[PDB]
Amino acid sequence: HGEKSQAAFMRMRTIHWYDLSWSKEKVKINETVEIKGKFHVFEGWPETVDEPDVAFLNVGMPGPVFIRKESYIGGQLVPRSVRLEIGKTYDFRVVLKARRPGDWHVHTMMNVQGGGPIIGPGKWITVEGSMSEFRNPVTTLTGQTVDLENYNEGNTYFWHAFWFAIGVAWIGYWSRRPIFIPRLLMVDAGRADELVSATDRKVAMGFLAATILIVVMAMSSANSKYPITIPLQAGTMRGMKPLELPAPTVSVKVEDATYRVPGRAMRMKLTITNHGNSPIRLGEFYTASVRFLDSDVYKDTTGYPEDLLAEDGLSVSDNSPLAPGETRTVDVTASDAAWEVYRLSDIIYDPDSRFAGLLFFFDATGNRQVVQIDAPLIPSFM
Amino acid sequence: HGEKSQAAFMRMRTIHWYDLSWSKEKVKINETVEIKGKFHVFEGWPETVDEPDVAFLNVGMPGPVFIRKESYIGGQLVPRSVRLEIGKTYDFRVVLKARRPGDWHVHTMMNVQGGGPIIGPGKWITVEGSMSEFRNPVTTLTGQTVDLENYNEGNTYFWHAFWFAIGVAWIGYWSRRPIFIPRLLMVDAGRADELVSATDRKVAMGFLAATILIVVMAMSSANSKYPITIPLQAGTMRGMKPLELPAPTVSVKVEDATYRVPGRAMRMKLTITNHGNSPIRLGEFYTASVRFLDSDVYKDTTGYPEDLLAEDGLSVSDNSPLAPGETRTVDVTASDAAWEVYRLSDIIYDPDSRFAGLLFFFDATGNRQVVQIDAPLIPSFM
Amino acid sequence: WGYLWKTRDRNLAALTPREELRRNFTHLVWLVAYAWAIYWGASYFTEQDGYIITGFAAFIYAKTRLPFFAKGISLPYLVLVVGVMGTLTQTFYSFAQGGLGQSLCEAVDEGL
Amino acid sequence: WGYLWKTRDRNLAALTPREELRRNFTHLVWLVAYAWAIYWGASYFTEQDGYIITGFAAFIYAKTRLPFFAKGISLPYLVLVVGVMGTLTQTFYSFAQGGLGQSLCEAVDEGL
Amino acid sequence: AVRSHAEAVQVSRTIDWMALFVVFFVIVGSYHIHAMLTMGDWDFWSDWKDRRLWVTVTPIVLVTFPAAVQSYLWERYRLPWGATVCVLGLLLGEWINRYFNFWGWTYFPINFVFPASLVPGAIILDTVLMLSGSYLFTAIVGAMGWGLIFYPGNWPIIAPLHVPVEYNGMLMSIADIQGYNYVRTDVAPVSAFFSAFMSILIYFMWHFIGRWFSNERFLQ
Ligand SMILES: [Cu+]
Ligand SMILES: [Cu+]
Ligand SMILES: [Cu+]
Ligand SMILES: [Cu+]
Ligand SMILES: [Cu+]
Ligand SMILES: [Cu+]
Ligand SMILES: [Cu+]
Ligand SMILES: [Cu+]
Ligand SMILES: [Cu+]
Ligand SMILES: [Cu+]
Repeated sequence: HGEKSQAAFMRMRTIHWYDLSWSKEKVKINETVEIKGKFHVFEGWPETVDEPDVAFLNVGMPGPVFIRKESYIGGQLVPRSVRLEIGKTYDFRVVLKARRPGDWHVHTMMNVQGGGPIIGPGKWITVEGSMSEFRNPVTTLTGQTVDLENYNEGNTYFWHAFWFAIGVAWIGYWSRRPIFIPRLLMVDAGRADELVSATDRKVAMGFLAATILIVVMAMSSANSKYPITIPLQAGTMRGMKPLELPAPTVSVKVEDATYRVPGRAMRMKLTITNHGNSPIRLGEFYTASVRFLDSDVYKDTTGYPEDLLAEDGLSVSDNSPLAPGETRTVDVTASDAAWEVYRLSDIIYDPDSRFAGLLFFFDATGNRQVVQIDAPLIPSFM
Repeated sequence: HGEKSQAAFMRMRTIHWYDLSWSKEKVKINETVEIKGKFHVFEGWPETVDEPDVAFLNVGMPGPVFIRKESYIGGQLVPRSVRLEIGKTYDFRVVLKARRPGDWHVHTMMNVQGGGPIIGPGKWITVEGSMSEFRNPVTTLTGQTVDLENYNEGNTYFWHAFWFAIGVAWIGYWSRRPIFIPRLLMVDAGRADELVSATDRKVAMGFLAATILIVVMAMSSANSKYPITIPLQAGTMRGMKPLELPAPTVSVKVEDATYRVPGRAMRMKLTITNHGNSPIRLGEFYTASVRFLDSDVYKDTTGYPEDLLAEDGLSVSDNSPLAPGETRTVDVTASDAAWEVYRLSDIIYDPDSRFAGLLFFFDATGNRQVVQIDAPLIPSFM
Repeated sequence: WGYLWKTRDRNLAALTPREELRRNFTHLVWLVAYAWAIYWGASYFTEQDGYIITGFAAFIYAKTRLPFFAKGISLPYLVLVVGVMGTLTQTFYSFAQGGLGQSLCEAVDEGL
Repeated sequence: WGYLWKTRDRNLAALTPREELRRNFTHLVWLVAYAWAIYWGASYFTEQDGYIITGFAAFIYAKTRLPFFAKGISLPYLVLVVGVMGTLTQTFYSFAQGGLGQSLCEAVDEGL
Repeated sequence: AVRSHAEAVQVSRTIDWMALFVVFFVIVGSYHIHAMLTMGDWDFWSDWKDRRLWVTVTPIVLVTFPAAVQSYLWERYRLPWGATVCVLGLLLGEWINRYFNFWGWTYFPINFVFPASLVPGAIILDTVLMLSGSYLFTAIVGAMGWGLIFYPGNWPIIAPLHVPVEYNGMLMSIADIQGYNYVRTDVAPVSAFFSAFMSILIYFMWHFIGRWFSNERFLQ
């Protein structure tokens, strides 16, 4: 939720989430679900989004219905912000632990500092159980196992209720006398200096004494009960390891890409050149969380979200195998209701009518090439 | 001086100064000392220090007790700011000329524009002589040899004493009459316009005439005595030549690094893999100006500062030679008083408890690999 | 605002002090309702994201039904409704017109 | 500040002009010392990095020992001590109370 | 306006319960908007309650409405609780928001989304203004004690969340694991002294701002 109101050219041209997995789609309380995958940072990053020099790998969910146990970019734990490089592919893994029962729409997202959230595809995951059984144990370096669901809760309640009671006693010492307008009349008509007794000054210096005294004795007792404390640990971790990929043996050039206004399909003319050693076929076009597949070439077996999966949404006009060294110009239609549901047709309202995406080519064996395409997208009305 | 109050994680994770030399440790007046070495700019540069796009290679000293004759990054003279790249190793040389007698603690440092000074290791250098014998000759392009210790000094003294005398004469023309309160009484009680004579207006227009006239004739005389002048020469020099190094044939992975609170040692678990063609041994760990050495592998012969040199501070649990292709997981202790003296134990107060450093591996011949390690540093209390 | 505005008291120059105190209490109930709507509109629902009617009706009721406010537009009581301490000082001085301020100034020696 | 504050002159309404001029000169010596401490505390030792006592004691001495300053708290002479031209104008007008200003206004025809 | 004489104190006491409603619930909702708009989030999360930015910007920004309600009520009614009623209203209005919107609907735990403690600094401001009846002694001493007691007064709550944990190879505190798990979308005394020095200036400006809002003027 939240992705359909973002700009369609911003969704097409920031992050490409592919190879995504979900270890479970139905889970119990205190049980973990893992989300692995790869994300590519697009080379033509938009100027209206700030560059991902301070990015945070986040999870989209309606509040903590799962807790994030772990996050890894590469194979390295990332509890802080990271610096990602434009053009690089990274490998991520997020381990979540189920907290609230229901049916939740979980996204993988990236929070960029001057660009907000970049939301990936979301899966409905069902949590069964009751929230009372949720435990969040952690073990401190001082040798103590606490439960983070209720740790430091009675202490917080005590120290806020105490100071609220002291403030209410300070107001209520002065609100047992006539509050408004014997005193308004007493100040301007002379006697403003008999509205305050000497007993009132005794009580005020008692409050000022045993407020500072209570604060310093409470700080001393907190320092004695918790001798070992560290600061809050923050800082952007640069030095993320990009996924090192072989160069693709397929080169694709987009001649022109159009789309009907209104409609549910976009069109492309592609010049495809196989510089490999095996015949390729085009099996998938991924543009902005939506996967258009050719059924004769590729079938999805990772349980992708069905609202974002066009399992026969790719129509290639000549999808015979492409021999090595052979070049072919071909017409490719990407057609699904998710074009209109996820508001990719709302690129007509964007000040930059260009698209980006990934094409997936498959050999006769099953070896996959990932080609990154990018072109102007021209609307069609007449 | 000044380095022990900086943050320990900032000292570990900005610049690594190694291969440092000092040509002399005891010098006379008008004699030069050379400081050569290499510095590596760390890849995980902290976000609270600005990136070294405007850096200046400076010398730390208590005022000009030496004068900087020359500075070279690479082999190129750098009298201005430079642009350094993150991840690169550079070769520097600083030539100093001794000016004041005493015993001085000389550091090599880097002034980064939004991050202040990054101080390297400092050596005590003794200057013997008297400051009266110091000469600083330079030859101008107008064909004139001047001494910069006293050049333009009497001219500066003249032109400040002249204008101070003119200002004192302007105040003292008006301070020979009753200054305060015949005039305060004369202004409000009427006659404010007889406090100024016509002779006073004559003297004021004389001052206004022969102030502008003196200024323009002095500017004309300065332009006639110095016909050739240039602006001040400033500008950041990008295009520094990094030291091109071979890739290391040793790969080190830090499993976990801990340190006792309190204590004088840090610990490491390292998985070391020799991809070379000769057996290696670990001989040195450099972390933040402190060198922990293994006596059986490496001895220092460059005269490193003894407060920063742990000559037997590296304890490797298995420091037999590591055959090519062999992998070994090993426990490495870096223990010295300089951990506590130079306040590297004050990483417990830092909001980023991670360390960086360099390991040095030596073949049976003496060939040295420089591996750069970086890990989280976890305190130990119990 | 139509039912409040056109129903202004015409002979406001000669009002009973008791009926003026009744109208002062009604205007203070209006101001209490405006305070409750200021609390509900701001302190809860801006932080769920984390009284124009009631205030202009109270301004109309003070301008029409009440003396001490018919001296023209009140500046703090305009800032309060188009933007309260100056409003309450003026409201208290409005209360201190009939007897309560030459009667309450004789209860200060018997009832503080 | 204890030895200065509690030693205020009680009958300040009837003071001799000569003893008031003696106290005016003592207050001006206090202000000279405050100026010297302002110079030393600021113009030297902030630039080595490159008078609260004296000023509040002078404010106490002017408030207690001196007429023309017992009219209440002086605003420029408060800004001077908790932060001097208005201070010196007030100090000069304090000097111009006894005779010096109806006597000095007759020396303007013999001694300028 | 009243017939009897003991009725006159019966009437005004009733006004005492309706004006205390008109003060409070207007200086709750306007102090809460100011505190949310000027800070940002900045108080919603326990891993944002650090020693540098939180300790600086929280007592500087929040001395504004006490400084202007105190100058009204002490000058006008000799009522010395102008700061206490402001901090109690802000604390009540945001404790309701944490318990009924953060924990109540979003189910963030209340040990993660608790608010800061503000009552000792306001009692310092109030007792300093009442004992020394001047606003300049308040603006120096009480307004530096407002900003110097914020972190010592919040440390009995903040201190158990700063206990170090080795979490998956990294060093975190308990507040860092709280901010990491629960998914959303000598520095301390120097920061305390800078906040105490700037609170003097903010009190000095907002004293005169609340003086201008204390006016009782009429127009055309
Ligand atoms: Cu991409
Ligand atoms: Cu191929
Ligand atoms: Cu192939
Ligand atoms: Cu695929
Ligand atoms: Cu390095
Ligand atoms: Cu090797
Ligand atoms: Cu080797
Ligand atoms: Cu070495
Ligand atoms: Cu708030
Ligand atoms: Cu809030």
